[PDB]
Amino acid sequence: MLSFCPSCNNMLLITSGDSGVYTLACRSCPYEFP
Amino acid sequence: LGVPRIKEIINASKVISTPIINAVLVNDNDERAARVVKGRVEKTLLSDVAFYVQDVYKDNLSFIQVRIDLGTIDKLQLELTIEDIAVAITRASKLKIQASDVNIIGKDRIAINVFPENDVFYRMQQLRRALPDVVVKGLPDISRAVINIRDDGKRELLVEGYGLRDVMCTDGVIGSRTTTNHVLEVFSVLGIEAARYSIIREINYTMSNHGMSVDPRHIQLLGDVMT
Amino acid sequence: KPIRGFCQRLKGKQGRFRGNLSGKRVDFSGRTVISPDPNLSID
Amino acid sequence: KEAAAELELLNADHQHILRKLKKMNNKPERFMVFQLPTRLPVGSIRVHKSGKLSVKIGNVVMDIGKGAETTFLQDVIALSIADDASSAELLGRVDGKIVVTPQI
Amino acid sequence: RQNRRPELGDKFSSRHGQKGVCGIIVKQEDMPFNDQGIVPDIIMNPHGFPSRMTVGKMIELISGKAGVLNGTLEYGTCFGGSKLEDMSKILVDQGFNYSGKDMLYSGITGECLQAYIFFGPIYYQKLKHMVLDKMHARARGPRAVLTRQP
Amino acid sequence: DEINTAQDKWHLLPAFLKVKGLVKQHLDSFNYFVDTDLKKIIKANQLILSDVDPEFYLKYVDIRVGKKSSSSTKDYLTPPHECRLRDMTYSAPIYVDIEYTRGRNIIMHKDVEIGRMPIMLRSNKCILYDADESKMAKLNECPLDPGGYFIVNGTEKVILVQEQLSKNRIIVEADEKKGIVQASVTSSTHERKSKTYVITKNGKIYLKHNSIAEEIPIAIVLKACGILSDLEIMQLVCGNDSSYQDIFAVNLEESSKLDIYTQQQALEYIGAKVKTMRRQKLTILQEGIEAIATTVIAHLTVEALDFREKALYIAMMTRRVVMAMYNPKMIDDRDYVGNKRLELAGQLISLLFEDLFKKFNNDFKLSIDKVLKKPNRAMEYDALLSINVHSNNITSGLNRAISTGNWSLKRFKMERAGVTHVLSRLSYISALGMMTRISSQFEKSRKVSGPRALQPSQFGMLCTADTPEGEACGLVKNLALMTHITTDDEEEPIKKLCYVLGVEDITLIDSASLHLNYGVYLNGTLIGSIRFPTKFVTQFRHLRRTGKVSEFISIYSNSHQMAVHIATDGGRICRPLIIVSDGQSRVKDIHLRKLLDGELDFDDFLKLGLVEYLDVNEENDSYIALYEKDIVPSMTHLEIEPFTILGAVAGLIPYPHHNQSPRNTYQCAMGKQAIGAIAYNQFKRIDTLLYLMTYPQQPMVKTKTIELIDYDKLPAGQNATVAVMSYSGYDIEDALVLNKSSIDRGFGRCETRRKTTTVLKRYAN
Amino acid sequence: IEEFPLKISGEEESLHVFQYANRPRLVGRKPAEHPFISAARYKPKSHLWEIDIPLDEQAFYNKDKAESEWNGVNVQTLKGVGVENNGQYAAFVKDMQVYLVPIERVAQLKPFFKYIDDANVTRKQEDARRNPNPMSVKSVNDPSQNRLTGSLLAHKVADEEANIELTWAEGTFEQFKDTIVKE
Amino acid sequence: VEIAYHKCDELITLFNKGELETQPGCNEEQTLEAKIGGLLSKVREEVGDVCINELDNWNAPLIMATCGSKGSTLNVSQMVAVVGQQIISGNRVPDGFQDRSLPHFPKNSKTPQSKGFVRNSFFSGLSPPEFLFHAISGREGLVDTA
Ligand SMILES: [Zn+2]
Repeated sequence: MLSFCPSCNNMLLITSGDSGVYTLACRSCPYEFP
Repeated sequence: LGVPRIKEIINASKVISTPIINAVLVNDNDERAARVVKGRVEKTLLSDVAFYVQDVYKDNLSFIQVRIDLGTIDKLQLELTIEDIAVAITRASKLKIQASDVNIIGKDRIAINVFPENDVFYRMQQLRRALPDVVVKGLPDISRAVINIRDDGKRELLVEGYGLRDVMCTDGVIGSRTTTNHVLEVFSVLGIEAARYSIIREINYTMSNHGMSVDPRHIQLLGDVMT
Repeated sequence: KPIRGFCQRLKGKQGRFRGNLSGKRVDFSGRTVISPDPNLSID
Repeated sequence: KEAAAELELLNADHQHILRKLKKMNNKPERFMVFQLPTRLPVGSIRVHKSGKLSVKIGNVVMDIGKGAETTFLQDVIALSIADDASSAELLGRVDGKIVVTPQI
Repeated sequence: RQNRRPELGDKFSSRHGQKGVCGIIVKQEDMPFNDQGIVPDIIMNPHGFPSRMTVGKMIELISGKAGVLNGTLEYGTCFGGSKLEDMSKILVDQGFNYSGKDMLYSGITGECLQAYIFFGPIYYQKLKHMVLDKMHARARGPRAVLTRQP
Repeated sequence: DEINTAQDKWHLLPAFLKVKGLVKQHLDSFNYFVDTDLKKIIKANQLILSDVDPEFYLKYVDIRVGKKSSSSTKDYLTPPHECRLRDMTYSAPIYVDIEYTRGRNIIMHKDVEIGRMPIMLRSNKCILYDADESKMAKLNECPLDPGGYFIVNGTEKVILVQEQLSKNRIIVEADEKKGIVQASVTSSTHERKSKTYVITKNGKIYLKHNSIAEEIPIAIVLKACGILSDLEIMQLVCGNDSSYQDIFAVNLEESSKLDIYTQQQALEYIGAKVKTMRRQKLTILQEGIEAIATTVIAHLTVEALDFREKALYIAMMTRRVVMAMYNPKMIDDRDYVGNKRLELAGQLISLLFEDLFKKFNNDFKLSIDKVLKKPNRAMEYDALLSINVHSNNITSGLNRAISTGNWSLKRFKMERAGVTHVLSRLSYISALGMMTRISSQFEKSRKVSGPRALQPSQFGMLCTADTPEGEACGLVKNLALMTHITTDDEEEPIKKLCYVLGVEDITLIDSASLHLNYGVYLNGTLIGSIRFPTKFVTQFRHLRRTGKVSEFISIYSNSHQMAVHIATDGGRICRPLIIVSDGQSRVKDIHLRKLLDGELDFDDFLKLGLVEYLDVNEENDSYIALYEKDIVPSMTHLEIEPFTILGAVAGLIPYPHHNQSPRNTYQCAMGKQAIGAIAYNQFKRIDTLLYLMTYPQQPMVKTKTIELIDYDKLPAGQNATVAVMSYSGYDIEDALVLNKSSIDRGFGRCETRRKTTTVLKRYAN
Repeated sequence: IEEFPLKISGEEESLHVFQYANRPRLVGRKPAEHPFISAARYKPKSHLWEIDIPLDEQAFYNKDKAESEWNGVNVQTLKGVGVENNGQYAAFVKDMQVYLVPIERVAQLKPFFKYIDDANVTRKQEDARRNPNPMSVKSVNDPSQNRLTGSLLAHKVADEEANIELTWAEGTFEQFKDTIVKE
Repeated sequence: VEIAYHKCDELITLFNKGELETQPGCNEEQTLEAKIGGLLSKVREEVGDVCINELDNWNAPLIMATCGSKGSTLNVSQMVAVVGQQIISGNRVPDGFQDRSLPHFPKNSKTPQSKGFVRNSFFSGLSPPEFLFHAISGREGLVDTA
């Protein structure tokens, strides 16, 4: 869904965040976004 | 209607091809009521009634959001409430969800939330494609109902689907004059002597429009060797 | 290349039961061409 | 028909490539790559009557066609290596890319 | 080595695809004749040309008769060939009908025929599949060993 | 005789069949096998070696069929009609030259007899090549015989022109109850018989193969080839601003499930579930068994280091999967004539011979060291003494595979039978109409009447009116009168040629822009991604007509996708057509009158650029005009002669256009049965059953086709005097009535001859 | 009318071209910048290019996942294989002059994930440490047996060769005027 | 047959205008394909009606079709007037390659005399393009029996 992770263009992934927050962050790359 | 009509009549095979059912209405005019019952029987997919579906995030919410076009209910003359859609989500066993999590927000909006590894992203997206293909109103076994005109002012209802029991069970049709094809579902619904008279009426129909003429009696001997 | 057995000849298209028992070969027969003749009667 | 859509675009290619040839006269450490046809059987980029370019890179061998044609959303940078030593310097980035093709 | 003669049963053709069993062999004097004494070699019935739709044999007969009277062989090719309007001009100079359809007498009764007969030369190639080696007759003969049938 | 270019373009059709006859496809195939395609065999099976006594080597330097190097005369050969009266094979011996290690010194010995090759008639290795009715009268052989058929031990047989689907190319497929498949068979010439599938299970792309234990979804096998960044996948497959991103979007998240994300981790997921072939050593790295798993797959393209060009060939293979799921109208049929590869005799007898030849020198290898495992028998031992025991498996291998027409190969392990038939000497064109026919493969689609039917993409490629009926109704077909089967040349220089004309390369173009432009496809492989194709293709033909490139190419260029095609694979159909430049053709009747003078033949027409060969795929783009009175200022490729869409055995029908269409397929099945004359030597030959007619006559209404094969020089049947009418009722159901006096004068008195033979057998006692 | 003469003065320098498949050329019609290379890395006889790049800090970084998983921070390498071809000279343009130099290779830069490749190396190391459970003599090449070569042999030779840490500079006026003074 | 072309050739040209009559039966771009059939199935029969009444007695294919011995008023009409439009299993000769049937006809031209219809009689002759369209109806007449 246009989920490009810049500097790798790989993917994004809704990850289980702190206090249950719905953060999105991919593997194989140190990246995060609200 | 040729040899591949005689083949499955005498085989009495289960998966028949093109199993249209023939039903005659109650009234004679359209009056915006001859296709109000084709609305009551056609498998009304919700992608024809919805217009815009999207995922809305505040900070901590995982819910897909659905909106309907209320004017399309006015357009194709069908009749249904808004809450029976929210019934029809949890009446879908392929999307393995909890029974009662659904909440309306407004008049033309509806949203369902999900909650639990990595269940979060995957099953809000597997369900994003599996929500806009559910039946919300209509009979769950027919394919595509079509209204037509006969050589008189009376108009009937042609439905290209298997089920016949629930078609007799609906309103606006009369369950006295409703013929069909696929003989061996009449044997389930209408006993045994209706299956014997249906095999008769099928063989001598597909020999009337090929030109050859055998007899009535050579099919009446074939009907009784089966039943 | 597969070996014929007992069951591999009682069934099949004219192995038995169609080319041996139901439909046989008959003596006293003959097979030429046909040609028309008006000057003889029916039968 | 649709071949007349081609020649007018090739006219519109020359008027876009004489612009980028002329804005880069200020030698601002600017590079461009273009391909020459090898396997020879030096010259001069030159302007004809009413917007037309050609090169003649042999003694006689004329190459009429050129075209400023590709699309790249990439970063492209030229570097010179030498003998696998302390020889790493980025020369510059690349602005455009044209091609040369001989007429037949 | 043997040679033989075409008695009835021997299958002829027409080079356009009209098979035929030889049906009878009548004498010469029972065959019809034109004004000059030309007895036809072979008579075929009119009842093929509506169903078989072979207008080739109706043209091959016109382009053939006009070639005999002119002494020159003619071409029937595909998508071309010798035309019709330039071929009835030869066929009216020599004295015959413009459509090749001559008139002739009868050999049984003597008088003329109340219609006109389409008359001319057609190439009839002889086929294989003769009846000298298809007549079979088995009364009581050899029997196979595993089935004891004929 | 004021000649003009309106009705005298026919006069160059004899200029075609004079230099280049009607048995082109059989004679020019075996003649290429004997000359060149033997030397490419021994150069791939040279250097027979032993491991015991490692200073022994025997190498095959060169190979020849026919004459020696000592006498170097023509030959002395058993003549062909002398060879069919004795149940002998008509054959010529194979000669090789060798050097080998005798002992103290190596020794080079010439002209070693290893076998006897059978040679077909009217080839340039047999005695009937360019004779002049005086040498050929001495040999009592017919001048009008076609030639092209072996006389192995009596009976005379003919290898038939088989055809199959196009190897080394892909076809798209659709099915409702099964999903869709993507077959792509590839056969590189060394042991390789492999087909790959790109299947869709419930909305997901995969890739299965019959050496992988399971299937693999394609997002693995593109990160395995370097395309890893997972935006580059969708950027290659889908494009932009489309619904193709939505159908393909399921396969992206299966990288997140398997958690691979990188090109190093991408490989070992393949070879974890590869079916391991028994290597007998198994040095398996768990790093190189997957790097070769991207070498034994899709054997079109091989790699050196980058794995790159193999990747976006898989991406183009899976783009036409997604487009087929978007609408099933984009699919292709495997019955279109562009997807058929005709293959001749001499390029099929070479698949047999190198099976026999490697079976020769690995029985001859183990016969050496059975002697070389001796202490005394290692000094004076010579190897050519025991060569003749193994020579008999070449001759008896070739003669058994021609008589009983089933070829038992080893390299492909495949058992085609029915590949030879005995030719029928019923009539003259019954034995010439067999030499130009096609025997299909019957790929077991017996339910479907699609391939049983006839395609409109067949006009003048091969004949339309000759096809049998009954059990074989649409799978047996016949070449037309104007037809040439191409030959493959080379793909290295034309790939170097297309770079010069202004194409870019595959290793530089961005993947956002390869769908915006077109793409050159070389044998189905994208290499260059040309822009503005119509200046590129029209400058290509001007190299072809003027003659820089060979003429057997096709520049098919469709527009359903954004691609232009090249094809140089050989073994496909074509016919010649004269180039029309603009609203005036290139007919130039001063060239055509100079043809009749006899110095400007048909071959010099294509040397100048007045005529060229078009196949069925290059007829996609062209707009052939029927007649010179129909030229439009947008009209190319005037049709050279319109009755050439009928072969030499349908051609004898007079006025075929007036006649009905099923009454032309009823005559080709019976023209091969009409008795008549056979050859000039017909009272000399002893055949099994030979029908003759006493007094035949040439027909009255001839055809141009019957004078281009010399049919009327020995005709079949005679012209009666038909008086069409009903008579005596014995002519009702297309029976007919003839008179007794004409039969006694000799109307249709046939004659039947029948061989029978015995053999006086010599016993054990 | 007008004509611009070009001449070819370039030798002795095998200069390469890269292609960033990650960073775009222009951002909202505005031309972008190239990121600053920390150091370069080149492998002869296999032509690789492990260009290192830094990615920006905590704000868009999420070090708490980067530290605890692979313990490798602030370094994103990207592998490029040197691919060669003919044609394609490199041209810098003078006022009414244009001077060419041949390009030796063109390498394509793909994001090489280095750290999670190596995160499974200690994971593979710890496999046999929790499960410890336990002679090099010559043989003879046999002429009925084959050995690995071609594609997979080139990967056996491309992992073990000499590292070179390139002194990355940005000069190039020395390369300019040396070409200008030569005709 | 040219006044049947003149109604037909304008009826194809309403693709830029986009007229769609939408009969009951879910047409979806076949109204300009189904109307052409009965438009050509009227000129095929009405010219077959002209040739019967304007035809003298003692005509030979007339006097064995006034009986029931052999023939029809269809089979004689193809011999003197027109052989009509060939069908291929309920389809009027679909395209061969690249939205056309044969290289002698231009791209995506949906006219009759290009797909199926052949206007000239067996007595007149057949042209090299329209000869092949008769050799496909003549092919399915023998395949269908098997
Ligand atoms: Zn990332």
